[PDB]
Amino acid sequence: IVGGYECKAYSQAHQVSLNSGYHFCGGSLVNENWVVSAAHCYKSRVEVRLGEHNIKVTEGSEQFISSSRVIRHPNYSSYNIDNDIMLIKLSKPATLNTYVQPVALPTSCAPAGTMCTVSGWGNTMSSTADSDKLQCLNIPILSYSDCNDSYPGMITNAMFCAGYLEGGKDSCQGDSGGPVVCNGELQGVVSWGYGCAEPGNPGVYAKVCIFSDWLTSTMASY
Ligand SMILES: [Ca+2]
Repeated sequence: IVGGYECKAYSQAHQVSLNSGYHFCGGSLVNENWVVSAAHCYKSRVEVRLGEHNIKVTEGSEQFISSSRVIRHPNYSSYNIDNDIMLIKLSKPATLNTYVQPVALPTSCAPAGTMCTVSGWGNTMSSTADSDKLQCLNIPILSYSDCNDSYPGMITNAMFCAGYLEGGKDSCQGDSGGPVVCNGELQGVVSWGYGCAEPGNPGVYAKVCIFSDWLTSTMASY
């Protein structure tokens, strides 16, 4: 997260860290057994770390759970980073408490101009912002017109742009797979962008509201 602020600890209780000996991507707890992330973050096995604030300090709030299953969207395309969404089944259910709470799936697609929250432990590009401490950022959803104007012909139905065309504030590498929360629902998944916080290159996010049938179907009947 570039140009952000340190989240109030545990204010994003759904936020998880994907760990393979080190933090490499974010994700969102959706219920006790499943985590939503980005398909481009795929690894056959990962450790999910819940209840984190400072990922390099033991706080007493953490839960470290290994994955039992990692499911990439069936139409994920790495060429164009289309359908950049994945499901992670926890080997054991998470414990819901004051530190760990699921985030709701969206019951509608949020329109352009909606202010959202993005968070993560990715690069901050700043000497005073510690990427070790969960970072928060307020970002508005951009129109499809602005999004495609910025990345001509690269924006599919499965994506939406959010951020600032002026640059300066953005999600970045290491934030990938993390949440975009709007009005208390999970609207997006950190997915891609050209650089981080560069003028004219806003962040691109997987559009969660078009995947609700696949998500619930996968979580329920398997
Ligand atoms: Ca910690």
